[PDB]
This record gives sequence, structure tokens and C-alpha cells, in this order.
Amino acid sequence: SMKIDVVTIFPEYLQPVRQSAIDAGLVDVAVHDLRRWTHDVHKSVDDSPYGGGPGMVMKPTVWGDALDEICTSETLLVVPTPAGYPFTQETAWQWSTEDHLVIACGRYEGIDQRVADDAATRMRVREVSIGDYVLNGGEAAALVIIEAVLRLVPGVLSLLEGPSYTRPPSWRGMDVPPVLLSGDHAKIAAWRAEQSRQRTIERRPDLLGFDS
Amino acid sequence: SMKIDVVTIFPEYLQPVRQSLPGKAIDAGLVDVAVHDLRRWTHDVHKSVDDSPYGGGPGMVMKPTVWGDALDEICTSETLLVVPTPAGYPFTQETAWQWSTEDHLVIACGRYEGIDQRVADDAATRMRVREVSIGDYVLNGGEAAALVIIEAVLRLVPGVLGSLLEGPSYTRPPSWRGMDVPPVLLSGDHAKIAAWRAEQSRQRTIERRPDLL
Ligand SMILES: C[S@@+](CC[C@H](N)C(=O)[O-])C[C@H]1O[C@@H](n2cnc3c(N)ncnc32)[C@H](O)[C@@H]1O
Ligand SMILES: C[S@@+](CC[C@H](N)C(=O)[O-])C[C@H]1O[C@@H](n2cnc3c(N)ncnc32)[C@H](O)[C@@H]1O
Repeated sequence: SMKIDVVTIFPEYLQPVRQSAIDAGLVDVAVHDLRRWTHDVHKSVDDSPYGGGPGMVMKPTVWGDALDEICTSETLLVVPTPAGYPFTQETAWQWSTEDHLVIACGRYEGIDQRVADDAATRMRVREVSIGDYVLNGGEAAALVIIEAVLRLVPGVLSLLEGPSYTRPPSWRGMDVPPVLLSGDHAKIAAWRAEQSRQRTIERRPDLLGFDS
Repeated sequence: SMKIDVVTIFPEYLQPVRQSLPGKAIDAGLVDVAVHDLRRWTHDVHKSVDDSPYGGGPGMVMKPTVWGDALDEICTSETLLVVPTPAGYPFTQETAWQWSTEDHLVIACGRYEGIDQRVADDAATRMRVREVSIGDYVLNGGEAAALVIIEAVLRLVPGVLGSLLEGPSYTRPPSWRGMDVPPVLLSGDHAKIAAWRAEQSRQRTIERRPDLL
């Protein structure tokens, strides 16, 4: 059984989690509005950066109070950031056996670095990037991470995959490769292995230790 | 002016991003995102979108006849067809910049083992097709990948949304839970501040992404 808490200034953005595993009760997902932990009438969560620069930075005081209430020493705190360590399939396998994930979603130019630093004195913290592009907020990264982790959780149960096919065997004058219709398991496995390695050298040569 | 059409068996998944578009951009005709239920193009009373894989094995494959009809209706010769897949070419910031000036994106969201390969192969004989991965992990469906792609592209279109790693950022208060903002940032020596930030970027990249060096 896993608990996932997501903290955000846009809780409505996390509604896509509800095409659930949540229904099966293996995981509980709760979404929290960061503005709940403010105290001023304007409920301000951001301020200009020290040292100059474009944009705004999320204030540490509000985040500190929220994480104080939600986290324990056993929590794995996940902080999405384009400057993070890479989130990969290996990471997903690792987090699939955790009891409690808390995902802190940033906006603007991100969260004051002292929030993560303070948290690390009490719990395990992971700052992670989901890919080499820039999003407007951490909410889409939270949805990606939750999906990748949940399909590996017990109870739900290298190379690029080659192409797949289904009926009919001929469509618009395009045929399913005849080996797949041949019923020869050894020949099919061999062909599928070759397609995978061929697609990998063309699209992701780095996976096989080549340039680019 | 960009049109984005998304085709999916879970249309409600895309509904946050539609509502995140500013009214001013929509009213000015800068952007229009539309979402379509794939089952609209099914042929049978059971609204079937998948079938068993040729050659055997576990899982299911999405049907070519259903997808072919959907893309026939939605795409034109000017369309850039985006097909998310963990076996695709990598989607990067460079890709996002390129797609930000397109007139028409269509995103085909897969499920299960993916879409019968003849769909993309056929489409590529009359339009541009791009099979892309958003990262080195496996998702259950293409919808989350569509959200990522739409966000990364549209924040580069003016008025819609919006090497080395960036270093840490700080704001008020100057002291918090025993931790002070680095004094250099409050110094008013802006050449020195820029050099400090550059070195912070270098250290963070060596630690977290040595591949970038
Ligand atoms: C415009 S980004 C920049 C802020 C970022 N934290 C930084 O320090 O560079 C705003 C937020 O979107 C999220 N984000 C953007 N790109 C991301 C990526 N590639 N991976 C994970 N999260 C990302 C993070 O939550 C981030 O704080
Ligand atoms: C379980 S995946 C595997 C299917 C995939 N098309 C294949 O043949 O390898 C099912 C669907 O989720 C989406 N998906 C999973 N991982 C993805 C990734 N890393 N990047 C983009 N889309 C992904 C794709 O739409 C894919 O068709």
C-alpha cells in the first residue's frame, strides 16, 4: 500500500489522476492546495529573486509549513526540476516499493533552494528532471512520475521495442510481415530481436554506446 | 495561430490543459486545442479499439482500421502527426522550438502495446509523421505524454503560456531555519554575482548531469 501526496497551487490540474489502481485501493493519492498554509489576506507564495534575474521564486516559509504537516522522517520527498538528476525506469522501480511519496510542484522560476536543503536534514530528498525540455510547472511532471511508478507496484504486477501488428493481415495494400503469420516461434523471436536492435541504432544510438 | 487536435480513449485526461489556456489567446485566435474520443470511429456495437498481437505474446495492439478512419477525418496534408512512443526519437527543447511554429499538430495517444505500425507508415505517405519519446521510462498511455508536449510547445508561442544546468535560486527572508542566502547575492557587485552563478552551474552539472560535459 502506497500513499502519494501532491502539493501545488493548481490542485485542479491533478484531476487526471482519477482515471486511476486508486480504485483497487493499492495506492491512495491526495492533492493539497499550497495556499492553505499562507496567513496573509493576499495568500502570497512568491517573491523576486535575490541577486537579480527574470521571474519570481516560490517563498520557503509557506513550503516549510506545508511539508512540516505532510511529511515524516520516512517520507521520500520528490521535487521536480529541469536541473534535477534524471528520472528513469530504474528510478521508477526504486520508488515502487516506497510507503510514502510527497511531490512538491513548483511554478514560476522554481522553489527557494533552502526548502529542499531543510527537508534533507529530516528525510530523503530527490530532485529530478523528467526530460530535456522545459515545462511551465511541476504538475505535469507529477502525473508522469505517478503513472510510471504505479504500473510497477506489487499487486499491479536497454533497447527500444520494435513494431506491433494486429488484424486484418492486409490493410490499404500494406501487409503484416509474413514471419509473424508463420507460427514459427524461433523465427518470430529472432525477427523481433533484430527489429529492436535496428530501431535502436537509428533512433537511440547512445543506448548501444554510439555517438549522438 | 496553432490548432492542436488530440485523439484518445480518455478525453477527460486533457481537460485541465484546455482550461489552462488564457482567454485572451483564444479570443485572439492564437490557439485552439480540441480533444476527440477515438471510439467515435469504431465499427462495432462493442466499440472495439484493440485486438491480439500477430506473432503472439502478451498485451493487445490498437486497431489500424479505427485509427485510419480517425486520422483520415482529422488530418490534412499540412498536418504534423505526433505519435508518442517509448520507442521514439527523443523529444527535446529543440523539438519543442521547431513545432512551436507549426499550423496544425495532431497527437495520437496510444495504449496497451501501442498502435499497429501500418497507421504511421500509411500516414507518412501523405503528411509529416514524428514518433517521439518524452523520456527513458514507460508510461501506461500517451495522454500524459501529450500533456507534456502541449505544455513545452505552447509556452514557446508568444501570448499563450509562459549545455549547463541552472543553479539554485533564493528569495526573502535572508535567514530561514538557520540557513542564510549566500552573501554574494546581496553584495551589489553584479559581475561577481554572474561569476558565482556560473560556478554554481558548473558544479551542479558535474554532479547531476556529467553527460552534458
Ligand atoms: C519554468 S520551470 C523552472 C524552475 C526550476 N525549478 C529551476 O530551478 O530551474 C518551473 C517548474 O516546472 C517544473 N519543471 C519544468 N521543467 C521540468 C522538467 N524537465 N522536469 C521536471 N520538472 C520540470 C518544475 O517543478 C519547475 O520548478
Ligand atoms: C505501455 S506503452 C508501449 C507501447 C509503445 N507504442 C511501443 O510499441 O513500444 C503504451 C503507450 O504509452 C505511451 N508511452 C509510454 N511511454 C512513453 C514515453 N516514454 N514517451 C512517450 N509516450 C510513451 C505511448 O503512447 C504508448 O503507445
